[PDB]
Order: sequence, then structure tokens, then C-alpha cells
Amino acid sequence: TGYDLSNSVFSPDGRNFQVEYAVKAVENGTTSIGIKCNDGVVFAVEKLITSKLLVPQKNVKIQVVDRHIGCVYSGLIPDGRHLVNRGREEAASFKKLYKTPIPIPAFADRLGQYVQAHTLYNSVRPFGVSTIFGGVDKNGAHLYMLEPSGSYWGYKGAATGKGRQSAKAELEKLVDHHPEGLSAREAVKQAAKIIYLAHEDNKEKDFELEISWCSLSETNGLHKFVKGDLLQEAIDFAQKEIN
Amino acid sequence: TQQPIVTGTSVISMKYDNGVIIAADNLGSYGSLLRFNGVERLIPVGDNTVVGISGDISDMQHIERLLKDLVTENAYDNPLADAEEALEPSYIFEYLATVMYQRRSKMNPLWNAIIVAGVQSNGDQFLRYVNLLGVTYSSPTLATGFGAHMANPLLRKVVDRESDIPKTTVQVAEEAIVNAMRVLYYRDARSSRNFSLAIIDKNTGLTFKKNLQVENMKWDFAKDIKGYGTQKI
Repeated sequence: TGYDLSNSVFSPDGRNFQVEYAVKAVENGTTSIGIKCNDGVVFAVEKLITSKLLVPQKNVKIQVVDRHIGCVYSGLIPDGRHLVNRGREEAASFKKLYKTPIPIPAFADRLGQYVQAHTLYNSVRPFGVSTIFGGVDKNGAHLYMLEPSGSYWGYKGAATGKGRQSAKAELEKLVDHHPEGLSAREAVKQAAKIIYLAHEDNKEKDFELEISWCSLSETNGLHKFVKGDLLQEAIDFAQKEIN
Repeated sequence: TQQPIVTGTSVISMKYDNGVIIAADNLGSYGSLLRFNGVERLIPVGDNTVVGISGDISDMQHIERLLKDLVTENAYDNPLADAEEALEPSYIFEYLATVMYQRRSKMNPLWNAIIVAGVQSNGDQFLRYVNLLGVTYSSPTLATGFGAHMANPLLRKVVDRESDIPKTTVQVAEEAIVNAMRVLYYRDARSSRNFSLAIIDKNTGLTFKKNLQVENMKWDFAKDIKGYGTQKI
């Protein structure tokens, strides 16, 4: 007994229970998704309005890394900010040494090695976030998801949070229906729809939709937040699509 | 840097009624060898700042990388990085000046002279200088190196005090800048005929002109110069 009391300890099955408890902490968080399109990626997140005292459009959740990487996370938000700070340091170091901006797989492995190192000792706690990130590099679009265990993979679509299951279902539908790939604007619309759909698990509280994207043609390979007319168009698409 | 290697010469600049102008030649010298041409010594930052740098070229490229990372950092977690919380010319100056004085005090200077020029968010004209010693000063006209000796006397005959700034049009100021560039090409032995010129106007934004050339030079009288005194043929 007592195998779950200390991080980096192996249970007789070969498990690290503290990582699984961090995963529970992640599953407690709001829903965030990413969708890989034909020439970029789209990130979307639901933000619960606990009270109307919250300032709308403020309290931004999606973070930018370098000028081409977008990161969103579900779980303990300060842990996600810590991970994003480390990733920004890693990208800055890579650019300073090699001149070119850090490729998306390289940045993915940087984040992954960091999170994995956070499971090697009992003097540190695993990250209480799952992180969807990615962007456009010299090899095209890349979308990645990273788990508290340090595990990470590349995805056509990814989702975490309390509504991760319906999101994954809708993403599998989108993948099966579009073997050619989605365009950036269509991907923004579908992300809005999937966020509105997965919100039903938090139906008792209002939510605010936050979208960003990095498209080779629509954003010129740079990370930009979807705001203004395009955001309202995606909101209306989702609204008339839930009916 | 303990001694400069690849160097760039004067950087000139002045204020006018609606903004600032700054210019510098496209030459990187290697001692008395005019080694590299097409060297851009004007670093535009944002839509409202241009940094003219003279001195050690490697240190200038280091400052380029510094400004690039500064823009990237200001973008982070800043939903107003393109509006109210965008980088101001005064911010960029104060940062560069802090760096210059810290490097001088650590006895390892960035062998440079720098003029930051731009328009503030409220429309004010910003034009300030900082060199490898950490020395800072501001004036309606600002020049480094030989420019300080030759460009300033000309440019000051247009804007002698602050009161002349509203009276000065952008055409007059640009004409003065180009004439000063021609004079420097006449008399500076480490200068180039090709140069770049940037206007920061509080209405038209940043205008960047590359591959300019010194024109309308007077050279005919050279034919009438025989010997060095008594020679007649």
C-alpha cells in the first residue's frame, strides 16, 4: 500500500499513480480542442463565465509561443502558464542558436521532455494540464497533444476537458467526412461548433468561445486570434448548427 | 567588443512638423577596405520606430536580434500588442540605453552609436541618441560620427530650435537629409553613394526607401585643377 503517495514511484503494475491523479485534475477542467486544416491549425477553448462580473473578451486563455505556435491547455491553468513559459524559453534558445524559428515537432519534444522530467523525482509534482499546441513550419501544419505523463502525439484533431468525449466523436466525424482536408475558415467554424456541442456538460453555466488559428494562407504562417467579424460568424454558425 | 572590426559610418536624422527622418549609407567597412555594400543599418521596429546604428557591425546585428526578441516578448500574453500596448519608440530607446550603459559599466561595450527615431502614440516626435558609453542626449537634429561634424551644421540651419519644427515640412527635411548625405559622400572617406532613408510620419506611418543614390554631384571644376601651386599644364 501507499504506492500513490510519492511521485516517480512505480506501483507493482508499473504505474505512476500521481500522474493519473494529475490526469484526473486535467479531466476536471474545461474543454479545449485543436483541428489541423489543409495549411494550418485551429485552436478553440470554452471559458466558463462563473459570474457576469467577469469582463468579457478579457481573461484570455490561449497563449502564443514564438510567432507561429499556439498553445491551449485543460486543467490547472497556472501549470499551463508555467509550461508555456518554459516552451517560450526553449523556442527563444533554439532560434538564438539556429536562426530559424523552432519547428513544431522540435517544440513538441521540448515540452514533452520537460513534462517527462517532471515525473522522474518525488521532489516535484506532475503537470495538472493536457496541452494542445502546434502551428506552421517549413514542413507544413502540425497539431500535437501532450499528457501529464510526458506522452504526446500528433493529431488530425485533439480534445481535452470535461467534454473531451463528444469533441472526439465530432472530430472523428469531421475526419471521416473530409478526407481532402478542411480549409482554415471551415476549420474555425467546425471548432466553434464542437465547442458549443461539448459545452452541454457545463450546461448550467454560460460559456465564452475563444478561437485562434495559424494558417499559411489565411494568417501567413503566424498565430492570430480569431476576433471581430470572423468570430461572430463562427458563433452564429454554431448557434444555428445546434438546431 | 574591445575594438571594432566591420564598421558603419554616420547616421543622420532630424525632426519635422509631422514626424522624423533618419538616413544612413549601406556600407560596412573593414578598416580602410570598403568591404560590404548593401548593408542595411536602419532597423525598423513596429510601425513607429526606426533605429539607426553605426559602429561595429556584429554588435549591430546583435542589437537587431535583441529588438526582434523584444517585439516577440511584447507580443506574449498581450491582446493589445497591435494597439495600446504596442512598442513605443521611448520604450525601445530606454531598453537599448540601459543595455549600452550596462555593457559600458561591465567594461565590455557594444561598439556603437545609435539614434532611435519615431512617433509616439500621442503623435509626439521622438529622436534620441545613445552610444557605447551610455551617453544620451536629444536635439531637433542628431548625427553620429562625421555626420555630427557636417550633417548637423547643415540640418541645424533648417531647425535651429524647437520653434522651427512646426514650420518645417517633410519635403524640406528630406531635401536637407539627402543634401547632407551627398556632403558626407563628398568628404567622408568611409562612406558610400548608396543609402537608405526612413520617414516616420504621424499620419502616413513608416516610409522606408532603400537603394537610394547620391545624385546631382558637382565635379566639373576638377578639370581646372592643375598641380599644387606653380604647375600650369
